[PDB]
Amino acid sequence: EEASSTGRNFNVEKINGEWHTIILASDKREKIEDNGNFRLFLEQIHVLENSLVLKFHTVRDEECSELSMVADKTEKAGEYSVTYDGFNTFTIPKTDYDNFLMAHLINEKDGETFQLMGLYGREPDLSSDIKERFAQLCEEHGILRENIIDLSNANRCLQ
Repeated sequence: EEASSTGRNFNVEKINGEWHTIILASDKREKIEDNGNFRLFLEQIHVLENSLVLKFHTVRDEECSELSMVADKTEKAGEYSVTYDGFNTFTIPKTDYDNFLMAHLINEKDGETFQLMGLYGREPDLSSDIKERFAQLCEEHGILRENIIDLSNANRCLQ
């Protein structure tokens, strides 16, 4: 089963649990490159009534640091907002709950705006068919293919 958070059949409770960052993409590549504030490895999603708790790890020189975020429902359906390196709003254009989840985020940091697309998997990797579907979605949002970073084999953190 597939659905979008903005759609009518979304079941947010179903995205609860462990996840992994598979691919990140942004129209501002630096944001997702080494040490970029958005090169975040998602590990867990806790579903609350009007919010989402996102648990990540950031990587700086083969060393992880746990980072938490609280995403609150905005006034738009299936949309969440969180303050982090600016003002962020995101939706989940597509997920099948038990395998992949695609998130689309828009960040505003007084002045400039940038888009981020994220592909997450219940397992540390996803099929090529899914990664391609994600790639096509990135393109529809104006994100160049060369700005899509596959972090599947990013065996980060193990100094």
